[PDB]
Amino acid sequence: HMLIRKLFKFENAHVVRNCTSDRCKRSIHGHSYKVELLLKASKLDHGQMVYDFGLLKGVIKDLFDSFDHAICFWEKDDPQYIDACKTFSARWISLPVSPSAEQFSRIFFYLAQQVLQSDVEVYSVIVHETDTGYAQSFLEDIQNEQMGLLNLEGIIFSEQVQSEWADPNMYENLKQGIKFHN
Amino acid sequence: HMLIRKLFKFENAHVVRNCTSDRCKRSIHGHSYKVELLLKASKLDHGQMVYDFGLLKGVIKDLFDSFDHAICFWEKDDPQYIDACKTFSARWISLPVSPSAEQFSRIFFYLAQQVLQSDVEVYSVIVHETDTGYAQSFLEDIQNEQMGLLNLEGIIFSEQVQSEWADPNMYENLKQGIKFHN
Amino acid sequence: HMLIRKLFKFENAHVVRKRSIHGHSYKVELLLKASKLDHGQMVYDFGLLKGVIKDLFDSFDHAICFWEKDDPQYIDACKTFSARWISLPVSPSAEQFSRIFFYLAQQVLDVEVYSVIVHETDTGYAQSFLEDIQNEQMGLLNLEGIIFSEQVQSEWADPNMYENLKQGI
Amino acid sequence: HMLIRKLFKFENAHVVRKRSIHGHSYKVELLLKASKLDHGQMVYDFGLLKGVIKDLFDSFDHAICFWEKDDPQYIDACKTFSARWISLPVSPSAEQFSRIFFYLAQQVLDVEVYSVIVHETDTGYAQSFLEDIQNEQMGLLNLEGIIFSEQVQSEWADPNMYENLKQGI
Amino acid sequence: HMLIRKLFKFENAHVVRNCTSDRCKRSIHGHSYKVELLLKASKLDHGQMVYDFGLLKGVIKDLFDSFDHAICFWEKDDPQYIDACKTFSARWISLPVSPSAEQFSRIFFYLAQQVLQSDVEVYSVIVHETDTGYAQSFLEDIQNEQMGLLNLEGIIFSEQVQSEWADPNMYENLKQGIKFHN
Amino acid sequence: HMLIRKLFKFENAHVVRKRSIHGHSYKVELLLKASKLDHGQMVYDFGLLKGVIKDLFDSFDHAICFWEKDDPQYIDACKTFSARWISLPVSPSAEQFSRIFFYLAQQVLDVEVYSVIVHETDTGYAQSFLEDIQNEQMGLLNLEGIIFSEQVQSEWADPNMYENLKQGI
Amino acid sequence: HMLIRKLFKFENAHVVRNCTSDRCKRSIHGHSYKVELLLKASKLDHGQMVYDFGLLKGVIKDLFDSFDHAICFWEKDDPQYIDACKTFSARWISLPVSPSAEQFSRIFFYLAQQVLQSDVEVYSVIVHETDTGYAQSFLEDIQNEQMGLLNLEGIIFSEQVQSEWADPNMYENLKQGIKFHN
Amino acid sequence: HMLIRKLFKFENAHVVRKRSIHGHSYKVELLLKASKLDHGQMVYDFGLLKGVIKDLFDSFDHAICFWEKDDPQYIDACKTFSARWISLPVSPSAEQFSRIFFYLAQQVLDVEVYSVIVHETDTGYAQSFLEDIQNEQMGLLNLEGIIFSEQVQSEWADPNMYENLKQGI
Ligand SMILES: [Zn+2]
Ligand SMILES: [Zn+2]
Ligand SMILES: [Zn+2]
Ligand SMILES: [Zn+2]
Ligand SMILES: [Zn+2]
Ligand SMILES: [Zn+2]
Ligand SMILES: [Zn+2]
Ligand SMILES: [Zn+2]
Ligand SMILES: [Zn+2]
Ligand SMILES: [Zn+2]
Ligand SMILES: [Zn+2]
Ligand SMILES: [Zn+2]
Ligand SMILES: [Zn+2]
Ligand SMILES: [Zn+2]
Ligand SMILES: [Zn+2]
Ligand SMILES: [Zn+2]
Repeated sequence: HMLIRKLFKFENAHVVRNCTSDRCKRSIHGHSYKVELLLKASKLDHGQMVYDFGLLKGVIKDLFDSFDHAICFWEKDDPQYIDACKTFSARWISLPVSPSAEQFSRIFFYLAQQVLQSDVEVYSVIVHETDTGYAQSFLEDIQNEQMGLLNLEGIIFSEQVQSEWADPNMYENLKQGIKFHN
Repeated sequence: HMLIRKLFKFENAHVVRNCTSDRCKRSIHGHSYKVELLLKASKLDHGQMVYDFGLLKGVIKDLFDSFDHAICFWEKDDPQYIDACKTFSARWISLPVSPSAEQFSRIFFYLAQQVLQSDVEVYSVIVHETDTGYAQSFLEDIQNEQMGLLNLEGIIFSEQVQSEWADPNMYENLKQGIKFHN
Repeated sequence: HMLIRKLFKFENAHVVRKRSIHGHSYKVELLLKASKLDHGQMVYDFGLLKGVIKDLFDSFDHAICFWEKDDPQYIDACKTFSARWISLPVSPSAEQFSRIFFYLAQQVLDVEVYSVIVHETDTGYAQSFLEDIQNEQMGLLNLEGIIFSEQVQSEWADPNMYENLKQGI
Repeated sequence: HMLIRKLFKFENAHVVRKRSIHGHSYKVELLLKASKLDHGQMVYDFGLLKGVIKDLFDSFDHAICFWEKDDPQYIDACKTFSARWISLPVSPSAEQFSRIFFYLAQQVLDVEVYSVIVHETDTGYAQSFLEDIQNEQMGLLNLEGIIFSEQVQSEWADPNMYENLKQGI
Repeated sequence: HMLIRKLFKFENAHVVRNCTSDRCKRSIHGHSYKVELLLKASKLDHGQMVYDFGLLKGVIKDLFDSFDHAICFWEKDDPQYIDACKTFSARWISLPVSPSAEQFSRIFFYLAQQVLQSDVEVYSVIVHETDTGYAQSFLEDIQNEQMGLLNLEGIIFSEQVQSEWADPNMYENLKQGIKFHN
Repeated sequence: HMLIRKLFKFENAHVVRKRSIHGHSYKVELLLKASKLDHGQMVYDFGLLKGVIKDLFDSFDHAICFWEKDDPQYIDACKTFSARWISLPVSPSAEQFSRIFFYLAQQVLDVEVYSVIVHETDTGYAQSFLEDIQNEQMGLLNLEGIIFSEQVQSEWADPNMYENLKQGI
Repeated sequence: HMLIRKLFKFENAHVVRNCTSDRCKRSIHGHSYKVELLLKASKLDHGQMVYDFGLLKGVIKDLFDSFDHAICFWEKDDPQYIDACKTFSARWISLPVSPSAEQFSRIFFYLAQQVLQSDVEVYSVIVHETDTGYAQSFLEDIQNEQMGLLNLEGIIFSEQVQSEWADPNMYENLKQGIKFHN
Repeated sequence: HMLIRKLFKFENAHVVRKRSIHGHSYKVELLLKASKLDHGQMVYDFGLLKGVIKDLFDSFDHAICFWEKDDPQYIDACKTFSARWISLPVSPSAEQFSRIFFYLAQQVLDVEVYSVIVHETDTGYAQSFLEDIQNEQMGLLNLEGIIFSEQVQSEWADPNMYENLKQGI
């Protein structure tokens, strides 16, 4: 259709857990991330325009900034680690997948894809991970269950992450059918 | 065919009007824009060559520089706003669409497409909007009526915008059939 | 003798009395000198002190700017235009932005403001030092002659934080 | 009066007491002055002396950093979190990174350390000089108050090389 | 096949002649040019490897550097201009097309295409013209007679341009069948 | 002690007596010092004063440049070549461009010209200061020894504005 | 599938041998190289995730860093040269092809392709050679016998190159079937 | 007080006594000061004086470099390796490249060499000044202790031009 790119950035720490392999150690990854959101629009109606100081980018930015100065962990990580995570940072995000630049590109696609119910369609997300590389998601990657199924209830944002939202009920509104931009 | 890119830039303020949604506020957007004009040429005859200090780029640059240190508003905006716009800036442009980076890429495509009647064909326009992203138009986007139909009489340039043209009758010449480069 | 640079951007419209209207992307370098590194004057993102400084600096972003001493019936047309406006005690330019941003950051703050660089699109920059702030020939800066709008003040973390700053608190 | 710049990167998490957690890409410029260019003080990649300096500097990479004087039960949560940790004698920031990296490089080394620039993502930098290292107001730096973890020390070419440095050898 | 890009640069002045249109003026264009040579190789034999301090890139560089600190004019320009060109610069190149960034990309393609007789194939040339844009040639553009047919005898290099060649008979060797890299 | 940089580009051909012909993209940094910021000396795009400066600077763009003291029968061949020419009182180079652009901007203008940097393609730059303008060893600069062509003068906003500048007005 | 790029760099010297052509001289090439590894992943399981301070990138980095501050020569070079190579640098690599940016892109593809036996697939390698250009390998280039067949036993790493590996038996493990990440 | 920068690149291998072998892309900034701008000392591309300087600087490109005082039987292996070699009177590094390139450019040349910056890949740079050239502690530089090879000397515009420089001519 018509290609739109929108640029976001965030600063993050996240956990990669290990194998039971004897050489595989657990690691944490604080990096700078850059995010290209790639949209295709068949229609530039006002309700799905994306621009600063408007509502719809306001929600996408608020979800995307949730990962900024937050830590991300897997749901199925060991609960001693997860409890040390929540002590570590009051900004924490619980993910249904192990956090990576790879899965961030799937997660940010899905979050933007869910927000765009309010034509305008998420085409792709590229997440650049510092100077070491990028991951690019497409639509097939989102519905890939071998990659790990993404539902809105599988991403759990912290209270303090919700504390900085413009609307505190933003994410719960999209868990229901509640249509965003009248 | 053969790909030509030509680079333009302009500095602009424009209006995005709001919904009747209770949270949707009106916003103004002063930014730096960069413009990639993408041409395909089957023939490098002199009359549709594009180069500095020649006539045909002279007209495309003059139309493109119309948006520089100008304000852009929608035709169907509220007339108190539109009259405040014309008081605000003697460089003003009235648009048949709400101004955005998205619609600039359609508008600049169409303006360049209309100028190239004087082979050489506008392929695409990319408008980069400061560091926050870009919109890319193709030919399907121009004739999309859901995006908003573009005619030459729907873009109204200010007197003071016309004041800086190399030819004051440039735009009126293209409203008629008047063929540009003999 | 610690040099700290902190980096800001904003996207602004403003006026100069042809009278001319200026929509540009801006970049700010805020240059600080430090000799304590005590926590109350620390500049870092998700704490408090840079939160004041970034709120005052992002106040200029998607707002228009005008002179006080511009003609009144264009000042209404400035603030009919959108509810993000800042009234300025000098005529807004990138030269005057570098003085104003220096003055705002200095009033917030042993961290002192050494210099402010404001880049205006690709056409260059202005760099204020402290001596530029102390000219009445460049236009004297006090706090109350900068007036932010009601909806500029809406976006701030504390909406009262400018009105605090003009008092002791 | 030879200026040498050597360039380093690292990817770090750290803490500041809202208390806030900071994951950033960092860049280091290490600025040296030289007047001998004798081989034992030479800084070059696959030899020895920059091998000490890069090992100490890459120690900060995919590790977390915390204060000594942070609360103990969050310090356990800092080092439950991963086995790459560094205990620091000041509260970690990019300002304090520029002092610490200066101090580590100076202790390694006629090459002396002139300045260290540490860039924190795209939000700017801090630049230490020697006078910044000699403030107790900024937090006094000795070698033993920096504690690297057991697995930070694992990655080094000699794992003993810090414990050598605190002695004469 | 396998994509190879090789980067060249040159500094040039050239003539664009005008119409008999009353507003169309003659112009000269001194610019910095950057050149991407795009090769596809099915075979990395030694004789058509391209690398510094080898023979085959040596010839391609020598032809490409012919345009550096040279002036380019059209063959069919007015002979008073052409004679003023040869007085102006002892480095001059006579071209069978009007010189432009557009035609440079065709000319450099053709020159590299002719040199690669000595598998390895010119895919494309991109000529970037200062900060104002680029032209990209493909193989269809070379054999386009509407763009202007390119033969080796239609490009005439100056004596002083030939003076800087590693081999003075390089270009005459390729006018014959003389195979380059034994 | 306000530093202002304004940025310009131009695309030029010129001559040096092998005699050699030079077609390059150029970038100009114009460095100004300011202590008034009064409106008549203000440098900004769509007003007036930078309109003089950019017209004189864009005069060099898609024009050829030659020495006065070049041989006459190549000077005709210089201005047979195109009607955009500038006669120069020194032999044109990027070194002499930085002096000439300094001199033109100084004659236009409390803003004074501090320095001019002219970058010649990717091969480097020349940076004039005021002391470079005051050498007869570098070639003395007066206004009338720079001669713009008839069609260089055609493109200007006022075509008379150079001939104004040589007088008081 | 899903595109992953991972960035590597190395600093290298290598030999290009000559023809029996009278003008073809032997040359050595010390350069800075930048390496884009392009992966396609159908599955982000832990065992073929690529990330710093994990095992699988650890091996790919260790093989890639083998070329850093090493010299590369052809197996079929003259043995006086090869023996002068091994005297010259205790970090040396013997290659079954003549070393170039072109063949590095094939070699690095193949090495990464062999390491990914432990879904995740090497798509492409781009090797940028200083500021002068790049070579891009795809899968067809690897199995091209006209380009020169790549087997693990044809790349011989020096003892001192092996000395810096995290595992000294890494390369021998992949010569056997020994599966890497349990 | 004219600053001129001219920019050069070269792609080099060299040795340091693990003994380590170094293949890097290099960038050179040559910084000059000027007060005459007379034509015989002019630095510009397709004339003569930069032709000497670029030939001497491109001599380092796709050549190996070694110490004089390296062991002989590795010096044969250095110049068995290719016929582009340069014998150096100091051990080659980017620090010593900045001194050598300074010394070569100074000997060629009122233009004097102010400084030379040599950047070694992405790991940083060394910047020589004149005082660095006048240390015997850094290794004294004379012209004859730099020996270019027979085929390095082959590529030059005059192959004799170094052997001219060591004499008066
Ligand atoms: Zn594992
Ligand atoms: Zn990581
Ligand atoms: Zn709305
Ligand atoms: Zn905006
Ligand atoms: Zn005025
Ligand atoms: Zn403006
Ligand atoms: Zn606090
Ligand atoms: Zn932070
Ligand atoms: Zn014409
Ligand atoms: Zn041009
Ligand atoms: Zn001469
Ligand atoms: Zn030149
Ligand atoms: Zn050969
Ligand atoms: Zn090479
Ligand atoms: Zn040693
Ligand atoms: Zn090295």
